[PDB]
Amino acid sequence: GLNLIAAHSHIRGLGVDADTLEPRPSSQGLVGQEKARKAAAVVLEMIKQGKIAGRAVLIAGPPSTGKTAIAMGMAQSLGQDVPFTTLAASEIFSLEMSKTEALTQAFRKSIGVRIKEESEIMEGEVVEIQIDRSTGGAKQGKLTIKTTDMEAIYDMGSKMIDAMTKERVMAGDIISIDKSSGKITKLGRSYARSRDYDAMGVDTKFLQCPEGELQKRKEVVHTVSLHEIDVINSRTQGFLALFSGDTGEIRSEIRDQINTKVAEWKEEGKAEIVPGVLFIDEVHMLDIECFSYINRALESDLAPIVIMASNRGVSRIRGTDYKSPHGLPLDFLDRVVIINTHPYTPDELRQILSIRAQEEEVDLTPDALALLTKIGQEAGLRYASNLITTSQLIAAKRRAKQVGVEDVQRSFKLFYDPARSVRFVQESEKRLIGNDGVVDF
Amino acid sequence: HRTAAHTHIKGLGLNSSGIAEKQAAGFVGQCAAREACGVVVDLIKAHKMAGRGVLLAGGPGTGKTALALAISQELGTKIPFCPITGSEIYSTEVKKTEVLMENFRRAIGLRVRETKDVYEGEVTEMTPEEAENPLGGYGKTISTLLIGLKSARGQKKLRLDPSIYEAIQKERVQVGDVIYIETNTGACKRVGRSDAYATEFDLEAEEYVPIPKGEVHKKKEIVQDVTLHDLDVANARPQGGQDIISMMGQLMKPKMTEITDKLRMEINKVVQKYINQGVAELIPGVLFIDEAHMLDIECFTYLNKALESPIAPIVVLASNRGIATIRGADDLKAAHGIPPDFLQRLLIIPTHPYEPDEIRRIVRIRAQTEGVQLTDAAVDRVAEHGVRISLRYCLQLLAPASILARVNGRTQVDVQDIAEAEELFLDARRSANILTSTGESGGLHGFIS
Amino acid sequence: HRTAAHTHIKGLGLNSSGIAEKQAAGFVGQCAAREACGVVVDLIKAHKMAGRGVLLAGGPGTGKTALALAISQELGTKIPFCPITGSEIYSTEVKKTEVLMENFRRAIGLRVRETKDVYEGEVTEMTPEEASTLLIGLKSARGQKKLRLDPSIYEAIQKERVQVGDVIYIETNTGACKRVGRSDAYATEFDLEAEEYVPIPKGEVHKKKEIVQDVTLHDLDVANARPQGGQDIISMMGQLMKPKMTEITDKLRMEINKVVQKYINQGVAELIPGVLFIDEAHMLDIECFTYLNKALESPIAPIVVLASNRGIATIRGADDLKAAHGIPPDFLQRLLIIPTHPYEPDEIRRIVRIRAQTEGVQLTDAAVDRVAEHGVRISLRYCLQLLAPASILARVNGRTQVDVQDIAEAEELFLDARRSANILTSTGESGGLHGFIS
Amino acid sequence: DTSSPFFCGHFAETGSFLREGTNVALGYSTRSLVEYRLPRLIWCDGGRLDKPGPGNLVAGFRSKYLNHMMNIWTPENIRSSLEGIENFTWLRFVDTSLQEAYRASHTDVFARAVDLASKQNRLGHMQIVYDEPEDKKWTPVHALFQICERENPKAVAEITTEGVLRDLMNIARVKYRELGLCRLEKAARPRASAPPIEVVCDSRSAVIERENIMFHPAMRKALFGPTPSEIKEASFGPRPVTLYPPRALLPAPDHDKQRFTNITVPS
Ligand SMILES: Nc1ncnc2c1ncn2[C@@H]1O[C@H](COP(=O)(O)OP(=O)(O)O)[C@@H](O)[C@H]1O
Ligand SMILES: Nc1ncnc2c1ncn2[C@@H]1O[C@H](COP(=O)(O)OP(=O)(O)O)[C@@H](O)[C@H]1O
Ligand SMILES: Nc1ncnc2c1ncn2[C@@H]1O[C@H](COP(=O)(O)OP(=O)(O)O)[C@@H](O)[C@H]1O
Repeated sequence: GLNLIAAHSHIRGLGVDADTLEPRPSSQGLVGQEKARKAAAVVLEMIKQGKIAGRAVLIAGPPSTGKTAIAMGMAQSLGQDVPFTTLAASEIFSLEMSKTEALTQAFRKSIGVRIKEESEIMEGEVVEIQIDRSTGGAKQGKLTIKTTDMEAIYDMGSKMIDAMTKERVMAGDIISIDKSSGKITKLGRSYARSRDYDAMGVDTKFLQCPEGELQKRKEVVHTVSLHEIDVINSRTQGFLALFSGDTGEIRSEIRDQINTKVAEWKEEGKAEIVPGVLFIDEVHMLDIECFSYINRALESDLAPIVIMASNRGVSRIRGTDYKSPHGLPLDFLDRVVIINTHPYTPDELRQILSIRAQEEEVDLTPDALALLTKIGQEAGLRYASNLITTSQLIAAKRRAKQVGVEDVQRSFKLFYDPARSVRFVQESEKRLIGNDGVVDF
Repeated sequence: HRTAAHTHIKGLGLNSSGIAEKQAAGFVGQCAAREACGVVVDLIKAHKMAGRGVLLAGGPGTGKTALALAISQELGTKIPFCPITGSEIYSTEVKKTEVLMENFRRAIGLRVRETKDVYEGEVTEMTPEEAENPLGGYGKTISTLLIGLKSARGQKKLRLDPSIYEAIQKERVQVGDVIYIETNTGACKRVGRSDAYATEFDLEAEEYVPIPKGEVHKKKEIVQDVTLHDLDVANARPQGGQDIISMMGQLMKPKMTEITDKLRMEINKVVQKYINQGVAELIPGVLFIDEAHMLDIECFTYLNKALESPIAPIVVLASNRGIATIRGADDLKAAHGIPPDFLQRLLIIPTHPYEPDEIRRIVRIRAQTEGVQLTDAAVDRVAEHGVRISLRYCLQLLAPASILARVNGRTQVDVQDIAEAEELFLDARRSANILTSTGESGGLHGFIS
Repeated sequence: HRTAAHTHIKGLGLNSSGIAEKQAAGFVGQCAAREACGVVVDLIKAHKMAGRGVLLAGGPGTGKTALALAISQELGTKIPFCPITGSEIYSTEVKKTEVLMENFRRAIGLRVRETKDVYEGEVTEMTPEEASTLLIGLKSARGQKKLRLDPSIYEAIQKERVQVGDVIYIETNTGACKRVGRSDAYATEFDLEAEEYVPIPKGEVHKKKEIVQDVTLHDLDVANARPQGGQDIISMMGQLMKPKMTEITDKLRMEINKVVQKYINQGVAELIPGVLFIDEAHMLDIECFTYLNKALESPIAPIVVLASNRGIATIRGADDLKAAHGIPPDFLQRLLIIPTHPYEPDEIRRIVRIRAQTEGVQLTDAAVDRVAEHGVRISLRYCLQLLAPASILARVNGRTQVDVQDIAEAEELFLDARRSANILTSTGESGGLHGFIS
Repeated sequence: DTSSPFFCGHFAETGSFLREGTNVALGYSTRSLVEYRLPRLIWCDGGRLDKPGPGNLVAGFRSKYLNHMMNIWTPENIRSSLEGIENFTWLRFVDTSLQEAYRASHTDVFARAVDLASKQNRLGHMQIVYDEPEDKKWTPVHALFQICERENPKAVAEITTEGVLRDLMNIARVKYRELGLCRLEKAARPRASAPPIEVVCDSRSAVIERENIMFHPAMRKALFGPTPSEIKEASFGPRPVTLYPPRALLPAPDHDKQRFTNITVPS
């Protein structure tokens, strides 16, 4: 259920030590890359510090050398505390709004405000409800509830009886009367009144009575970004915009006033600022109009740390015509700090394929693993990592248990690696449409 | 009952051991593509898939989309299959990555049980009961009702909110109208005058239905097939309930909007809450992007993050291009139009051209599919045109050659009818030859160059 | 207190006679540019300015925007300062010669002094006097107090749900009211009512405080064009009815100048002319240097500090002319151009020391020379971005101060752009399976 | 076999049939399973730039001195600029007043449409009555610049004996009715419905703001019509009195069998 095995469902953190920053070679999924993972550990430990601006670290390297892997490791090694925001750099070129403002919203989404305030809630099974609607109305009524320990009677206001017939609280429900507002979230049904429920399904879950006292205070901790507050303070009822994207050009005085009130909340001790992480995946897909704004959005106090990944070598910059390293302008490459990765040695290829095999729970003979490492030496990680999933199913065709050489050699036979596909294009020129000609036999 | 271009295809025609047997269930030959498509189909029907790339290479006229209809008829009806093109996503309301994600979440299905709570009655006494209304401009407001519903076995006399009264009021429910109040939204569709007030001397053309039998407070469970994009559109533009946002939001014109990341994650958590209650079943599907070389580089950049998701359907790309230039940046050439970075995700399936006997078998299958019977010399003539000219040109010389046959009182198509239809209806190559030869100079009897 | 790229900039660091002094207020060297920016700050404070343009030359790595943040902290919080990049002028809802005027109208400031008379307290009675005027007794923890209400502020109380003993917050001047909650003396009337039970305030009932507060003229333009915020409830649809930026015509601005000059002649408000800092002015194309050449000639226009780092480049939007700085010579004659020269090797060490004692990272004198070596041989933006990671490599290995070894490790963990270009070209030689894709 | 589209929200299930016998009360319990949890500092206290509570000390000053003092639509700030080349020169000639413009430049598009809903048109009738060659095309001087309001072929068309031009001005409705696109059964429908997303903020002020914006009874009154008690006190009085919904401003639904819902009845 919504945990289908993706291409990065085996990474459970960055995997490095947190005491001497040593990249131990096989832990939490990330296996083999040493120097880049130590530099990512240093960057990760200066994100959680908070006493640095929005800086820019560029994960440069060849294709399929573990850059999104390092980014997903840093995403998993923070939890749901410091806001990590992914950004493939083609979500910016929108039509609902401009392009620089679409970039500004992605900067504002990664600066959380974390505030902690209390509520007063009530657990418990309702023993019975009596409502004096006799022509009468919702005027007075009695509510007898209990936990395993407590038991109590309350009298109800009119704007609570109008909330009891709103949720239809029965005799046996497990409700949570939030006292400061009045909403009722029925946590379930009590088991002991299983006879007393007729208009339910045949298969219906039942809980037990809540344990402990019946009137307790919760210290809930909320964390919302500055883009949240910007979209909330933009219309009459405007938070729906951040669930439907219908926000437009937000005027800059609203963002300036919210940048003032967050500082006034911090100095009064009512709030706390958490700088997040913004991962601009495929940063070479930005034109120079983006870099002339990222060069100045990484200057203010309220700026998240930007981590970004580039594949291209000496390539052209979009918008302009002149080439540059990594597809980035040089006045912006002065800002960034570059981590270079390396291709993988064959034993590291073998154990990455071993981790990808143990993630999908596919049994492999060591001869088939040697053949698969031999394929991955010549066709990359993605092809062999797909041959695993293909070979399990081909072994399941003929009712086998373990995959072998006779199934990896079928998966290598049917599904071409891209080198043989380029050879197929080069040796089938006259029928494939190059630019002009179609020849039919 | 219309023979389209793809009607004889009824599946891949595979054995029990997954080996493609040629000339079975519509196809002719094409072994190494249909076995790989069978592997893709059993990859779909095993649910260990969270984004896999399957490319269908091969020149035009070799059956790339015949394999796609074979897959879509091999999976079944109850598995989602979204076929699009590469030119369809260039919209004018939203960015094209929004159209990509809307197709990705069209290609994921969900089967949910629901328990509707209808109040199915005949309205007996309808009387409003307004509340106090001091000086605030708008004046009085109706706040409480006493609507009495009367079913066949046991009546009921119930009390309503203002909003459910407005749901009644925008339906024009008089005394005598049977309704059923849907207490999930609040909606209430009038069905008609009850048959106790029936009169044949009538003019309103009302639909007289009898009193609904059973209890007035029914409760019924149904099964629904809802994709995740349906939930995205439902939570994006609200059209359920009886408030003002969900009522003035169905009078406006509907616009495709940009459903953001937060709604697409919150609906994922809501669906996981459905699955943990033992109610809904998830069934992922296929996004078939035909003509993938029309996508520019800003789409192959975003397909990486669209496939890195923990829930993502399998993508089947079709691209009939050789070494070509990518649409986005015109300075890097690559195979198929696919960029050289995105191409490594793909499990590339080739597709090879045909043979002078496989063309004869395809012509025979297409002739017995459309309903045109003919002689073997005519089959050899059409196969000769298939070898010389094209594959999907010689198939189209069967539809005039039937009609001309019916001109000459015949039933079967002989050599003369195809020898006349090859002269009335021309191909592209001889038309370009006539174009180059006759169109020597521009002028009165020339062509605009 | 978190470190940005310009935390150590406090001011220009000038004398009393307007002469810059070396290593003052965060700057190191850069004499003539700080003297010229001091003259610019005095011109802004002199109020004899209706549109002046100031361009800042000098390449990347030099201190152009440090001068701008020095000006912004030299003026103070009073005079408005609007920093915008060039690329922000492009929208999909308005033309790009209107976002410039929106920035000009965000630059000018209008200061109003108010004496807000706030009323916190519990309602004692709700007595309609005439048959109209309704008295309200506001009980505090120091004493109740009668209060006569207008018959229009009572229709703002009454829209809020205030009945008997709700504590309220009446603004006397602006007539703004908020229901804080139900008082805790009436808490246990019933037993499960749903209100926010708050205690009675243990202060005055009549708190008199004064507030100085600014309004930009663009907020006047928006608030006079379209209804904003308060009664704009149809904006919850979103599609066509949202507050889309609209083309504010010249007639509306020409009348708002009349109204603001009317409220200045009564001595109510004060006028303060601001600064518009347009950074990276090459992104401004030729369809905006035409409109600036008109819009700076208004008698109301603020000073514009432009920043540009390019040499003889191509003006955007018109590819068949080259000009210095990316600025057309039709417009370049208006500007006062200030140079910004590079840094000597004996003026980089002091920047390293100031940037080190800003972040708290203390280090020995044998490592300051190595960071200055990387500052001379590579760049200035790169050498200052090794003081913060190396400290992370200092407290992990059981140390407190940064030695030579941590920076020798950080130069290998954190490669710059130049050595990455050398690895990208020479080491990444063949374009194949394990090569870069140019 | 009746049916309905799928519903995404969170209603309240009825417990049993044998408990709530005869006199029961339905409650509008429709809420969205998609929630959005805000604290009581941002949604209530001082996070909104419009709510004029303490801590948000700007929002009272800014409201008054941008909507009522330094405003170019207040009648004092129009009365000084109405005498020549100045900006509200034209206001004398459009059929408005100072109070008309001041109400038109502060309400919504909605409330301004409700104010248009109780204005009887008369400049179309001038072309019917005052239509002589001797009469030299008389227009009132306080409605002089409303030229397109005055010369309109529709007003002359609605008076003629043969309806040869009334059968051309709304032929779209006649073609839409004669094709049977109102009696045709609705083939398609959305596969899921949902209530709008609400804020789970746990103050009483949040519930008050939700039931005053999301419901907002002034628009409901102006949309659905007047109370029958209001109709009785307006139709049994001694003098004619007006109504704030002068008629039910609900638009007529253009599909007769299935109006404003998605519920499907078999047939
Ligand atoms: N250190 C590693 N440990 C485990 N798996 C890895 C590692 N590096 C790369 N991979 C695998 O290799 C594949 C390619 O990595 P990815 O970062 O997506 O390539 P790219 O950098 O081109 O995006 C990923 O699916 C990932 O699972
Ligand atoms: N193996 C096959 N068996 C029968 N018909 C085929 C086969 N391959 C291709 N065709 C025919 O070729 C025609 C066009 O095929 P199509 O898939 O549209 O070509 P493309 O791959 O260029 O899209 C179809 O009408 C189909 O009937
Ligand atoms: N006089 C100075 N004293 C200290 N630091 C300086 C000085 N001049 C420049 N800097 C440094 O230069 C960096 C800013 O460069 P910047 O002016 O933004 O270049 P550009 O304007 O070309 O983008 C800051 O990190 C700042 O520390």
